[PDB]
Amino acid sequence: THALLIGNPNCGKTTLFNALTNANQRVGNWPGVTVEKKTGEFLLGEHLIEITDLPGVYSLVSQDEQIAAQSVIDLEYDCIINVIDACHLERHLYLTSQLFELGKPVVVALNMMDIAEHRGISIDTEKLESLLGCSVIPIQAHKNIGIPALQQSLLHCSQKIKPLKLSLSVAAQQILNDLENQLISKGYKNSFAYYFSRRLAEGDTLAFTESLLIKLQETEQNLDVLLADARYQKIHEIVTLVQKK
Repeated sequence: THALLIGNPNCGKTTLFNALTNANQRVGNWPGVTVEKKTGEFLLGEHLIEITDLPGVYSLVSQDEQIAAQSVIDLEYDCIINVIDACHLERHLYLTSQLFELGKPVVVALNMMDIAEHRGISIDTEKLESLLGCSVIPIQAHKNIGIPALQQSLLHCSQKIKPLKLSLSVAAQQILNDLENQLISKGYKNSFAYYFSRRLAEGDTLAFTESLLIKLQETEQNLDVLLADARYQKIHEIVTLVQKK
């Protein structure tokens, strides 16, 4: 069973990678580019788990930032391990909310709990999980704390997640729902149409994609700005419920 590992840069993503895969890991190039790909695997009982590390990115919309953007559509994977840094929850969940729009299983690895605590940051894990609708597994990858539970949660990471409920203008919701339907008629599968619409809305470039993009500009609405805000408000609201100081 195949797990992509995703997060923002500098979140201990590599350390978690090392913690999970140990010496059973290797480096090559991503296909036809210079960026190095790291892959590895671990046994979890009789179960094999393969893991592909993605280069960190704030947002799915810069050669590295590009690889991650296309791998979550290009690759065949069964679930995502979204690594979050507890100390920068609000930023790090921007990516998370975007990932939930893939309709693929996600488990959150809530890393740096020790640094979080040292900085007087307290996170209600049960509440974050209740809000986000996926396992949220507190860890300290650098110290191997939490790894076994995150491993355990991998075996039961087969349910897909709901996009977060975002509040957009009626004008704006209208445009995203036209865009989604245009895509379905085109022949796209539902999961992908929902996801690909949001990316377009944000102004993602990655012949048919360039026609739609000018069409979104001609509505003179700045969808990108609007969608970023609605994503931000829901996320700010989740942070204010779960995190103090």
